[PDB]
Amino acid sequence: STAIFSDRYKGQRVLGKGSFGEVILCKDKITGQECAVKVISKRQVKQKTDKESLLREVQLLKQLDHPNIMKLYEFFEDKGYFYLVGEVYTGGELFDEIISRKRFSEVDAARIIRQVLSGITYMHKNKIVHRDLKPENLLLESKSKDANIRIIDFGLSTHFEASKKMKDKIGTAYYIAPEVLHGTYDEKCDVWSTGVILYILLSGCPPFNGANEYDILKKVEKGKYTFELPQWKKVSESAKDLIRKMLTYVPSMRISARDALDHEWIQTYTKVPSLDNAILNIRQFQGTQKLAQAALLYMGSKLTSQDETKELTAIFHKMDNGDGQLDRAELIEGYKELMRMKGQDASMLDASAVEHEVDQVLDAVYIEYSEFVTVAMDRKTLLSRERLERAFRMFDSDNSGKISSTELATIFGVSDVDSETWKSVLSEVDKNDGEVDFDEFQQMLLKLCGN
Ligand SMILES: CC(C)(C)n1nc(Nc2cccc(Cl)c2)c2c(N)ncnc21
Ligand SMILES: [Ca+2]
Repeated sequence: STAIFSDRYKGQRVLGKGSFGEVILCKDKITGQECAVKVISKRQVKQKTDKESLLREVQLLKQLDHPNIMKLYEFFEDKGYFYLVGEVYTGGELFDEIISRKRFSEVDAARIIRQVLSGITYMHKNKIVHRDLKPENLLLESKSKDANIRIIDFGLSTHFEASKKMKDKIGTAYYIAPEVLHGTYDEKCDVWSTGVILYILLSGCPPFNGANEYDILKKVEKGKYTFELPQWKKVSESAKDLIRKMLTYVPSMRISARDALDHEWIQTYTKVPSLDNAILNIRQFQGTQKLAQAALLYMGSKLTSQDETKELTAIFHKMDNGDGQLDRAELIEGYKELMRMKGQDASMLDASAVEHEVDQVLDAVYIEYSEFVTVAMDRKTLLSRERLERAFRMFDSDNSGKISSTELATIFGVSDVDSETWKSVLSEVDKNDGEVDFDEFQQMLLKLCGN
């Protein structure tokens, strides 16, 4: 490949973490067009196919166009990374918008799922399967009332191997089709996933639920679920009929994405009481998923920070007369060497991004390099520490300031943290019971990652 990513685009801001890599807000250096770029590290992510298979799917994906599918513009590849450049959406995740509004009904759910099914139907006609369809992959085009839903990451699971790390697997077991767990699957796995999303939109509870990942997967694999919750009494029988056809265990007997669009419930509710119990259960579910995710990313960032702190200190030690002071030019070289040894960071695309990152640290801090490391490494974790407190405060819906032991079991259950391990961890931080405040919860996570 004779085309460089950094020569055409410049990083502006980090948008978040997606499947297989970080998503950066970028801008074309000539035309000024803003774009979302997913950076996939070749070291941290294995390819399921060859280079020729990936290049041909990317070429197809670039020519495809549907209003409920993300637009892919470009694709780049250097020695250690893949860069998927496409359209940026600012409306956020679909479930984050549902928890904000006070009224939600079957007319809203039908309008949501019709968009999702139009996108899936279109992508299935072009022989492209998602496999990992879940609410996080449903983004809203803009912060508007009539904001369309854009499905992201279509086709990536065919070419990139799924992560085994829980910080990347969180919230996926609820939506995965049984045939995907056993290896023989086709496009019908995306109808199952949509069916699960539809079940959560109308009730606020996953149909296959459990206290941990393996318990959820056991339920999925058995394939049995009920409509025995009181909230289903308020919902129509045609909605229940569609879910039954979408959550049909044998994929050949399961409804297609196309035939799901012609279903009576779609055509009737896109041409009625508000589900108030569903909104309260989606709000609770979203808060729980986001706090467990923030806890895992907080522990990861603390481990990444400890490794990078000690590695950067050794680089500045070898570069030092002995007094412990270094110049701006030396600090940039030592910082650039940290990326050459531990891979390029998603936030810093080129040498200019590193030069400005050192300038931002030196604004706060011949300068003491031990002081520079402390500040520079706290800026790498800033997003993970603040997101944890924000996620703890959002989860604490009644603003009591604490979370019960029952909520800790549910949070640590979704994080796959062993019950006996976290129960032993709270006794060391708080000896004398039943609940923890944010400081104690943060102290528990610090002890769970060797601190
Ligand atoms: C994960 C977040 C929500 C940050 N995200 N993911 C996004 N998905 C994405 C981006 C680039 C390439 C590819 Cl293959 C997917 C995405 C997007 N488009 N706009 C805005 N936020 C996006
Ligand atoms: Ca509380």
